[PDB]
Amino acid sequence: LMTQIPPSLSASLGDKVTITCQASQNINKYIAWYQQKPGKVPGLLIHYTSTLVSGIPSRFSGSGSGRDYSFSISNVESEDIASYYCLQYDSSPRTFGGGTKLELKRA
Amino acid sequence: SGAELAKPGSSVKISCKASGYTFTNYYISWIKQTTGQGLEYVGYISTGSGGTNYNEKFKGKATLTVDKSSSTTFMQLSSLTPDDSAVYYCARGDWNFDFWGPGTMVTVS
Repeated sequence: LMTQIPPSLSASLGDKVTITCQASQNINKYIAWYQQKPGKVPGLLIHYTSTLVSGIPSRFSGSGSGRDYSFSISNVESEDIASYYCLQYDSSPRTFGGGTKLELKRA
Repeated sequence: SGAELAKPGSSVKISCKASGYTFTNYYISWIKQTTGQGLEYVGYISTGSGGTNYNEKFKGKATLTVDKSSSTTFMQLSSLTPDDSAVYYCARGDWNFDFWGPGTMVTVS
């Protein structure tokens, strides 16, 4: 299964952010990261831990070992608001993390 | 499609029309998102061999299936509970679901 922390993530434009997940068995780098922009279906960002699926800008990167995996956004831009979800594919059935809502800190 | 309002215990068959791709090169999987935004895995079918798997949550009530010929994925929900209320997606599955469903809201009340 999966645990995602933190739940909310206030961040300023330009800032970096990190969202992590932890599994119950070692999942061998088979985890993926989804962005569900508000009012839309989720979309893929990274699969196999760190492999960026095409179209995703390189400000997103993934990493992780054993049971902990992290998504990092180096320079947060406006379009990156919404809820992120990790998901493992180490063993069926595929299980998703509870989600981390990224909100843009503004004036 | 196939969604809508249904009274607890009712049944419903969700569809999912795929295009662009070679249908049988990829597994389709049913994932839902509840009103409180939580995502859940509903089921997994391998369309070429017929094989279906599920969490306990819907075990014995939902039945995933497909038609490699007509390019259709199906979800047949039976004995619906209030907790099945949610948006239902499918998604073409190689190592992930990289596309592709726009949703379809089922509401059990």
